Amino acid sequence: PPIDPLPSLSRLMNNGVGKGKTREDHKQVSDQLYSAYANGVDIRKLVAIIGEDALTENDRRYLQFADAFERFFINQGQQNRSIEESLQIAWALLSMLPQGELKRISKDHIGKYY
Amino acid sequence: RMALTVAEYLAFEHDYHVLVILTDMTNYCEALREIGAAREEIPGRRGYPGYMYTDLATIYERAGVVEGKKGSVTQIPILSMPDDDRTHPIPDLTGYITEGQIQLSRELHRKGIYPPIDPLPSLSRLMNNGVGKGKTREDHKQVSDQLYSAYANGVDIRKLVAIIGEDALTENDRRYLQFADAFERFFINQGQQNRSIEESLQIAWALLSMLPQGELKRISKDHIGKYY
Amino acid sequence: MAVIADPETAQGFRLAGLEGYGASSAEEAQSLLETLVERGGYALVAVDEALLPDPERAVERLMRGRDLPVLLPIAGLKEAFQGHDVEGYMRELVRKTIGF
Amino acid sequence: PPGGDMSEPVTQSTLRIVGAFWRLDASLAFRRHFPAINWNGSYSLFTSALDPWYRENVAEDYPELRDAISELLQREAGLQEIVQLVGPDALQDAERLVIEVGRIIREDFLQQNAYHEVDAYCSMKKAYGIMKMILAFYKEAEAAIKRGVSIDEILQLPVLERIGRARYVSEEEFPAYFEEAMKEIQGAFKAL
Amino acid sequence: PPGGDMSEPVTQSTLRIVGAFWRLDASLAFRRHFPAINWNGSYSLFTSALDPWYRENVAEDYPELRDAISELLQREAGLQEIVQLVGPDALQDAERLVIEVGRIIREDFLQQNAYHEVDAYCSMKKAYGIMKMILAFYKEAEAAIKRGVSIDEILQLPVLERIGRARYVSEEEFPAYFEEAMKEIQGAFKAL
Amino acid sequence: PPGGDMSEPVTQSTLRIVGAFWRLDASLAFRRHFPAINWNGSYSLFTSALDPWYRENVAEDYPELRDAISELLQREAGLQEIVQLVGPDALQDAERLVIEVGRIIREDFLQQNAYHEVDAYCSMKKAYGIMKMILAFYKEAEAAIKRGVSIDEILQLPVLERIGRARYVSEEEFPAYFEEAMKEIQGAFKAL
Amino acid sequence: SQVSPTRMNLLQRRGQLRLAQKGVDLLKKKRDALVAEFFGLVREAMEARKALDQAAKEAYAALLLAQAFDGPEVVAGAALGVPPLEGVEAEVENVWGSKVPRLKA
Repeated sequence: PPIDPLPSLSRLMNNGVGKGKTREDHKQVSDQLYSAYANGVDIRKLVAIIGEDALTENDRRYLQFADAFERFFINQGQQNRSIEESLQIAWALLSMLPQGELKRISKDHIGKYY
Repeated sequence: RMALTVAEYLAFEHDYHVLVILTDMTNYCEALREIGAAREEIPGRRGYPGYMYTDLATIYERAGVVEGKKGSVTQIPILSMPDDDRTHPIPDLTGYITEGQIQLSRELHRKGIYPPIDPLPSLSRLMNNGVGKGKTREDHKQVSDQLYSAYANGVDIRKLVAIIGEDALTENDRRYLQFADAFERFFINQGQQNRSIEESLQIAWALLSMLPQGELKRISKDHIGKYY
Repeated sequence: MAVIADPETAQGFRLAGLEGYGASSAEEAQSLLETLVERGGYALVAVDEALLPDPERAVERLMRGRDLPVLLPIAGLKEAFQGHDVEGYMRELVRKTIGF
Repeated sequence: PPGGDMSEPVTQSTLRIVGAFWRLDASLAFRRHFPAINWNGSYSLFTSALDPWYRENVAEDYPELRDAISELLQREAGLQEIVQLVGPDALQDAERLVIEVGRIIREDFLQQNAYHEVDAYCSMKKAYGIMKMILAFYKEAEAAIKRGVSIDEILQLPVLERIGRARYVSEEEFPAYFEEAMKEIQGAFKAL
Repeated sequence: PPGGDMSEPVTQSTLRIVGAFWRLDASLAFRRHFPAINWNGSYSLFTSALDPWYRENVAEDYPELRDAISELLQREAGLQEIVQLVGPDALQDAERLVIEVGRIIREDFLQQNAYHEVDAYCSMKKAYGIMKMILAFYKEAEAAIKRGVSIDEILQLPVLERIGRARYVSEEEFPAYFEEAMKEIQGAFKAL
Repeated sequence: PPGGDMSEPVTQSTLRIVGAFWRLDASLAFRRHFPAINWNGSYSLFTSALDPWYRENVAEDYPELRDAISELLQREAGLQEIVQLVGPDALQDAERLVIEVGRIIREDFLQQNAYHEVDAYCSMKKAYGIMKMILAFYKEAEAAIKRGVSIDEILQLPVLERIGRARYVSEEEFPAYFEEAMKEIQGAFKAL
Repeated sequence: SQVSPTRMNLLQRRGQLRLAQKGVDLLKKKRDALVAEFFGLVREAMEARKALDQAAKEAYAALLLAQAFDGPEVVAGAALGVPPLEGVEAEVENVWGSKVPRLKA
């Protein structure tokens, strides 16, 4: 789907399901991926002015991250997915970011999966 | 309407090539507006009438060379439309109606160039449509196509320079802007000076030599040498 | 090259391996400086901190841009001088970057 | 649009919810594009149902290459904006890559004339052909930069001009013409 | 305009007529330089209709001198642009030339004091007069700065002040001060 | 509003009738603190007329505090932007001291809960004391850089932590907690 | 003279705000990077400068009244003068903040 998560935001996500009904990690892993993506759609218009070779290590990872996000996460066409398989994708993409760049989840969540 | 019936009479039925020239088609539109709202009928063309169409149809569509007649009614509308809006009723319908158009602006009227024709925003729809071919010379055929994208390269980058830098222009784009100031000055200042079909093309090609081969792809091998 | 310095310290830059054409002839060495960079037939031109031109605009307007540098700071004398650390740092902060 | 707005009921209900929606600008068409289209702001709704025939009849990479050309055309738009913001004060190898390519694409592939039968005509093979030439120029360019080939010289290959003389080529001549020209790209790239 | 633009119907109608126009702007008016007139905002068709009665009564060099002030401020429009994008101190000498010719065309010639009566009077003699003052300065400064002088030094020279006498000089004691100062322009600036 | 325009009836009508906008911003909300009131984008026209009665009924120096202390945040807003791009490290102690005091007001005083019972319900006799101490710390901190004191030392003081513990207590413990907290500040810049 | 139309212009001017605000956002952190590193080079610069300025001059100034007739001798044994036309090694480099050339002596 064309759905961009950035203009979007549900006003109710805590008044729907809770912990243990969508896995407990879902909550903070949602505000991880928000900030991780968003950062990268701004350095795509800096990918060849200044480049990504003249840019920090941290920001270089935050590029590639965005690209793989459209490919694997947003898009899947007509394939099905569960809460658990979507949180799976998430972890893998987030392993690439160090623990030092994981600060939008709990200590519990980092030690839950990388 | 009245005037055009005395056109019909003398071009068609007494075989003479009559030029009709209509001016102040904004003073027309003042009077059109009056009947627009003071009569029963309601506005429907963003605060002007909706029977406006017919009022600008009956006027313009009479004109045309008829096949069996030697003579013709060649109409030249001269607008005077409020400001430089293009949503204004007048240029609205007029655009659509006519095939091939000419514009004047204020780019070349601050330079002292009379006439101040500008074809960069202007458009043309007959220039390889029974014209540029036929008993109309083919020696300006490829010239028209060339002049377009060439004149463009010009005008546009005059704007792009004041953003990118303040004097920034690359090896290539330097040439673009070089052909702007020149073409416009010489060519578009006519006024009391008449140029024949031949006199045009000569001069035109010599400003075109400012761009090396590769932007001059549209002109053919013949054309280049033709008017060397 | 040319190094533009004090007469006595200009002396030691005219030695082989280096090429100098120094000496003071003014308080900002304008007399020499201008004439010399005008050609730009030296690989490097350098102006010391025992002179250094208070109007840098003067030079730029005459040489008319240069792809080689000009006015590199050299101390220009020895007296145990090393105030050219903090001085150059502030030289930078006053005309560009953040304030104080 | 009577008032000059492309946002009105009657455009939405049945003139933009159809198979294809297109647009025109005024200095766009004047350069040499007759008729002209907006590269971005124009879409087709139907395109997922036109994929069967194009796969089987033309080639099994005709639907792949046609999305692949459209990608490049609309990705240049990425940089377009910044050009009009404060400009490039830094030209890199990855900069002018998308930019020049895309240029050639708008110069020869969207400047067509409808008054000339050499600038357009109904023929599979012309569409197929032209789009394969551009694919070639593109392909090699990405591996030009890596080696140490300045984009400046990329302009100054005569083969860009060979693709710039495919929009005048005689219809009948095109097959043999195309085959001789595919070889020149790959030779004037890998050599230099 | 009740609305503050000329797009209003009541103001578009007053622009269906022809002949002469004038444009008064809010921004010039603040500086207490009335009349406020824009060279980019008006036209007249009584320029060439009045040219007979100019070179018959006024002077022969009046159809000539009027053109010779216009060019000045023509180039000022074009260059004003450039000025606000990057200062003219970065630009070359001859750019800044006509800019400060321009100063005096406002400081002492767009300020016609309705509270000083030697500016409340104006006539052809005060016209033609100050037109030759300005003329001098233009042709001298253009040659002066091709001898390596900068417009910086010339602002300090007495020549700048001198052209400024147009509101410190009378109407009906004017032919005493006209010719007087006129000479010093071509005299005492090519000595300096 | 969904966005609100000042040329929408709803906005330009209300704007006048009420005396206060107690604006919260989105940036401030993501930070998960209530009060989230964006001070630069808030105003209340009341304040003026409320100073008499405040010190009448409430306490002596209470108005004197509120108006005075607001300035911290003011003289921080324009300061942080891009001037302190990596913190201050190339900057003077003048400018350093603002963000040392800046730290305590925005991480202790601006923040408060609404889901902890120790600081969801506050009252005057609590808030007043909080607010006094943070004035008195600007008053001994700015005096520190005239004595020769670095911010390194300031960043290790138990006082900063005591400000955080004065809201991790309630209004009942406030008297005892006020004794200890207050006198601690005075003896924590007389150590420096 | 030149006044804006309403119906045609509307759609351009709404996307004008989209284009501008986002563009300028990232334009902001574009130069910020480059100035942070710049402090690093200006400081480090002078390190070698204090060390080697004084130990150059050490001998120079102590060879002026023992030179002016041993000037000849010293210039002879040593390697002859650096070329006045590009004796230094000039490097060209395109970078943001316009195309500025560098060099090493």
